[PDB]
Amino acid sequence: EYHGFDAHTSENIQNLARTFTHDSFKNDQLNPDSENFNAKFWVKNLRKLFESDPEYYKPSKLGIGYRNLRAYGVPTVTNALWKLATEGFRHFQRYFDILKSMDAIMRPGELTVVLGRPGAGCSTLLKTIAVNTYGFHIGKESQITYDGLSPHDIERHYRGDVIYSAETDVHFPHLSVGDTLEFAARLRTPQNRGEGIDRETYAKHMASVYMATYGLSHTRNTNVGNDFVRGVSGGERKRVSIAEASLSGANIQCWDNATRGLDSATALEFIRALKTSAVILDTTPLIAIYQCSQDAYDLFDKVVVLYEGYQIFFGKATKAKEYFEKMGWKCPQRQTTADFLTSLTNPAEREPLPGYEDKVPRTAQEFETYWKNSPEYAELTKEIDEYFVECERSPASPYTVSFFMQVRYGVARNFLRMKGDPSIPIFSVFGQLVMGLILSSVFYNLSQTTGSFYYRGAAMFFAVLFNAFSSLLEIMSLFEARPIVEKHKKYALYRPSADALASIISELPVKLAMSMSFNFVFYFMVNFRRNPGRFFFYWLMCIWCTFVMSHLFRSIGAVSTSISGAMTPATVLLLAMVIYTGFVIPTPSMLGWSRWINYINPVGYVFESLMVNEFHGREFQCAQYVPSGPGYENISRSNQVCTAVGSVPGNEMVSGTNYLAGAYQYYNSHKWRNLGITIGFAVFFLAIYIALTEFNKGNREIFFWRDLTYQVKIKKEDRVILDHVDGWVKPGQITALMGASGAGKTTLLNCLSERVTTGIITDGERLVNGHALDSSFQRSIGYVQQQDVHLETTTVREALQFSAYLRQSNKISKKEKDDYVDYVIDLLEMTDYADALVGVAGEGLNVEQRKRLTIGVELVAKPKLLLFLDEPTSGLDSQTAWSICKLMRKLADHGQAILCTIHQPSALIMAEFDRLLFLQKGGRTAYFGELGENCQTMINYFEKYGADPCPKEANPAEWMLQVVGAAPGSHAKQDYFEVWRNSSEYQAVREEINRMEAELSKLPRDNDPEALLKYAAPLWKQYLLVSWRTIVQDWRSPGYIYSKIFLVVSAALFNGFSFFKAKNNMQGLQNQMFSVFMFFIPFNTLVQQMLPYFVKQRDVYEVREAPSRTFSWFAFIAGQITSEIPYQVAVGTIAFFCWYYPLGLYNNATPTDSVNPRGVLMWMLVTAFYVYTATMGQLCMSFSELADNAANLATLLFTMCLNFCGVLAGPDVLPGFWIFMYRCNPFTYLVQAMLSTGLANTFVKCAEREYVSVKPPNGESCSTYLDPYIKFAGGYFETRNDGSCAFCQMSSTNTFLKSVNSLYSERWRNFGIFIAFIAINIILTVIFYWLARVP
Ligand SMILES: CCCCC/C=C/C/C=C/C/C=C/C/C=C/CCCC(=O)OC[C@H](COP(=O)(O)O[C@H]1[C@H](O)[C@H](O)[C@H](OP(=O)(O)O)[C@@H](OP(=O)(O)O)[C@@H]1O)OC(=O)CCCCCCCCCCCCCCCCC
Ligand SMILES: OC(Cn1cncn1)(Cn1cncn1)c1ccc(F)cc1F
Repeated sequence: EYHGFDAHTSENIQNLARTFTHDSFKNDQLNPDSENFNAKFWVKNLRKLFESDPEYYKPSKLGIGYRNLRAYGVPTVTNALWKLATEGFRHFQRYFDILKSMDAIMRPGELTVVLGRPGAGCSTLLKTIAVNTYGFHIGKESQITYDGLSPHDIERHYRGDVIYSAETDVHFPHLSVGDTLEFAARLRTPQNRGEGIDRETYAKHMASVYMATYGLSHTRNTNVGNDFVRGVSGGERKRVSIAEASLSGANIQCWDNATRGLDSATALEFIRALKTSAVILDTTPLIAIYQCSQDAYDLFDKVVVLYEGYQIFFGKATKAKEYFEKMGWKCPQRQTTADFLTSLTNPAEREPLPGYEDKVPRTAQEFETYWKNSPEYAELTKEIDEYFVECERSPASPYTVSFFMQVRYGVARNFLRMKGDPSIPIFSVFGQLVMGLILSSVFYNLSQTTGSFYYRGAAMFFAVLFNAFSSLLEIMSLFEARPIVEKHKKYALYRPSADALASIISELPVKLAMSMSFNFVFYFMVNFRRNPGRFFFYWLMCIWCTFVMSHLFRSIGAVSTSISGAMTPATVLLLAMVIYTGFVIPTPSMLGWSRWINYINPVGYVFESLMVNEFHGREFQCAQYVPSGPGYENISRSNQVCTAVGSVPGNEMVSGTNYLAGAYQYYNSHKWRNLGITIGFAVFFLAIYIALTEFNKGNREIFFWRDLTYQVKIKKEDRVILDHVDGWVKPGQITALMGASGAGKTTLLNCLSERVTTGIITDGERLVNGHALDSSFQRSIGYVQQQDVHLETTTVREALQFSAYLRQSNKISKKEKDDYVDYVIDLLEMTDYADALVGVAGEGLNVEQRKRLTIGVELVAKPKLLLFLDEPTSGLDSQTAWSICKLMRKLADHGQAILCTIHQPSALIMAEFDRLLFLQKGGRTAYFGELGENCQTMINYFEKYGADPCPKEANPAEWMLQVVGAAPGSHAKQDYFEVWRNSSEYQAVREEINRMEAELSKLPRDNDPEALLKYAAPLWKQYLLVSWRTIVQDWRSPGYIYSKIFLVVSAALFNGFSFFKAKNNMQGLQNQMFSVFMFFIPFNTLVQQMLPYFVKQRDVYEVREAPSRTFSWFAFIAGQITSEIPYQVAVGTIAFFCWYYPLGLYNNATPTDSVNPRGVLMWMLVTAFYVYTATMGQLCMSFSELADNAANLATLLFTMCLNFCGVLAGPDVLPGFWIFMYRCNPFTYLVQAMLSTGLANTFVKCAEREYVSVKPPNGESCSTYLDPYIKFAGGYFETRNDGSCAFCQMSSTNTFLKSVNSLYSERWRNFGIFIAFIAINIILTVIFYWLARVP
């Protein structure tokens, strides 16, 4: 373990120094070989000497002195708009004091502790000391100095010497401790003149020395880890944070609750590390702690006590107790001094001494007045004034290395991070390769005739898209590494711009690999121009396109906070760019209001360049001459003409240049200009991204058990976890259950309540009044978990009412349930915040309120037998733990039987329990019985069986733990299990259990048939309640429904008004088909938005509501499925109204007088599409754990469905292999139904550019020459007054609809098929969730 720089640590440092000085080999106190060499002096000298000393003033230590310091500071979805308007009006155009006058001085090498109750201003004080005043202001009368410097000097020039870090250890999970510390050592090492010593080896030696100092040498080559990623222990992560902070050159270090959620054995090591840093490296550590042990308190040098923002004492930690006792306060026996000082601000505690009850401060003002009047304050003020006088009498860039060095080190660290977790690049490259192969399969081997003119247009449109979004997932790397970048900026290590540049540079190999793997396959599987130069130009254009898109995505993400948050507004922009690339709406078809968008579209130029490269200067063999068929068997080719935009009469080949000029209006003079435009766009977006990164940042029945033995299978070997345990509980008694780490107290608690998912019971038996456990036991107990798992939107009253309704017997009327909920609220003292939203931990109920709500949720269910509590007091400050203990005592007084597991309690807390069950290592009970007054009886047990007498001022818990040798460094005289087995107290317990079993059995039973039911409420009631709760939670979510509405409305309006009043020419029909195709894009964003709110509900249900048997899994999954339907239906209605009418599709129904039926069918189709989106998202999420994986799988399946939906290529051109994917596609039928409903049964009028000139034979007219063909195939013609006929190949939209395999007579059937698919999804969900999650 860590014992704070013992002799062997000095030996290790001496060996390291010997190795370092021998490596560079190729006074007495600094020679590792010479005797009388002290590691402390070597470590101190390493930082200053053995490196060049810049002429700039750089302090090696800091201390802060200040006087007169004062700091002060100033919903559903319907009302969200009103709240936003009010907030904006407030933005357009009293004082609540936090910290009152304070005076203090902290010198280097002294560890300081800020004591006080929560909300007393300790965190604010430590923020002020660390020049972190953001969010409030300090008074102008306050005199603050840092060894003669100024707060603004520290803020701007000397940033990084003073650091603040409170509760979150932000590290890279997959980076080893050695690498993490080497990075800081390298970045903090000055360069200047490196002659005489290598910088790399010096940094390595410094990192190794600091690892040795903080006892982290054994953690080298081990991943730092995280709460999710496994790595070093939680107590080692804190020491890693300390080592990194001290290695970067921080002198003043402020921590708030950095030890929160740590056991005493590890909090003590944290304080020991802080003390070691203070004494060896002359740092100034300040810590704000709420649960401090006596051993930890013995390490503090100075203490500052805060009472509602008033500093009531500052001085040596060994004199606070005497000062406050002289004030007239009595310290209760067996109370740690830290707890005494903290409780001296609690009216419930803080009992005055006898005779001092009349003259003692009672309010914060009186305490402050006493402190000011005391001689200690006078001495402190004199010392601070002298320090100020001494300081008065006697670097633009806080960073150390140059920008190039910062970029280089960032690139190296990013490469190391990729090496540690190489899953993402490999997955991205393989996905790109596979999806490019699949996409090229449909476009395989495009022919050389004009029949490919469309497909060659589509392929090049989908190549660019594939290159555009290939780097979309890299944005994730921005969000993961953001907190670490902010921390290292606050440490004055490197700038955010340097990290951005390093991130851009590091993924260039990945970008190149993806580009090669996709383009090389695609350009050749899809038959494009085979010229090597053409391929290389295409590759260059794709490379520049992907650079532009990557920079744009990075710019968008630099000002975001979440993937869905960035995708909601960015989806509209990306859809607009995709639409105006130049293929969906060719330039001739673009409207006047939107022709400007194409000018500022970075992808339109790429598409134009690629199309020019492929088509210009190319001749395509004609595939279909318009006059042909049975009536035209032998005619001259002079009369015929090709069916293409640029076709020339009498020509057997069509030139690519004419087709490009006519259809798209692309020209070869723009082939290279577009490259320059794209390069300029890339540079502009890169500059914007860097600028944003730099700037935009910042109970009659009795339950007992006998001989309970419990074993589990570990490494294919049986292990005994519980060894013949026995005991009981009785109404009105609290039975603490304690033991060592390996005592298995938690295992005993879980096994008693039947919450263990493994193991078997061998010898024991659990009884209720002597009767075995029936099926009604699980519903006759309450269980309060350590963690508080509640929905963030439900109110306290609603949270209690849900449980009361779903867990109480049905015969009880709703009024009785509400009355009991009110009674429980009154009992637990929640009337003040009965209607308050639970909210998140940071904003909402505090820890005590959340724990009270957790207890109440179980109480309202009316447990009849027992109330298990899993560590109720753990993870709470002394006062909140005291309050919870008093609440438990009150509950016991009311007739409840309580059995609680207790971990590391204080003497006062332990004195409140009625009975104790103490477990040794291996589940062996050492003591079971009443602990008497002040734990006296328990003390009277061990002392009477050969144990050292308990100290008069020691905590009984710690003493009894160390008597049995459980505590580290403690020696047990003998195993106390055998002592307990034959002690005349085990005999009493056995006799009592036997008497209870023999006697209580005679009592008449209370056999209630409803008790023997798995769930209290019927299935339909559970389903209805769960669905309504989910609907309300979605409605009250802050910005979810509005996000969906905004995304859908914007996308639908843009799509509708891009094709506003679309004309029915030959190109207009294709444009409208691709409009329908693009109507489905918001699928991915909707799924991503919706999944997290399913994650939250699933977590809440499975963690707590599943074992409690509140409702069945079916009522959960069906409720989740039903919750989303109404919102999707409303969204689909809005989208249909925003898209159908702007396109003017109703005009296609006027000729046949079928406006209403077709409109109704289209509305149903759109709403069904949205419902299908929701069902598919839920299906893909059912069997997966993480939401990101479910979203990715849904996107992949949607892409596969869209590829083979019949738009890009019909079944005739699709390879026979993929035909099944064309039939099993839910989207083929949807697209066919939509197209047939919106386009069928109307006329077609060709545009001027689409008419093909036909020269009739000499001595013939247009009609007499073209009528037989018109009878064969549709179309019409016009006379151009020149002798030629302008022919249009299509006269009715039915021809195009048949070309796309869409029929107007099969719309309804198609619709039905789509509905079937929706049904399937739902069914699959209800099955998959059972297979993957239900146990
Ligand atoms: C960290 C960032 C990393 C980014 C990656 C870095 C990338 C840097 C690359 C720098 C390389 C720059 C090369 C520029 C030199 C162009 C010289 C041709 C200029 C020209 O102009 O060549 C026109 C004809 C086609 O022209 P065309 O068929 O469309 O029409 C004309 C005819 O070519 C004809 O020649 C007559 O014109 P000229 O006599 O030439 O003036 C007239 O004929 P007609 O009008 O009567 O038909 C017409 O103008 O190019 C052709 O064939 C094919 C010729 C190769 C096309 C580009 C070269 C390939 C790129 C290099 C490598 C690709 C990426 C590199 C690796 C990627 C990742 C590692
Ligand atoms: O990524 C695609 C293009 N694509 C890639 N392989 C096959 N088609 C598919 N896609 C992704 N989500 C939905 N469809 C795309 C990207 C953006 C876009 F606007 C359309 C579009 F088809």
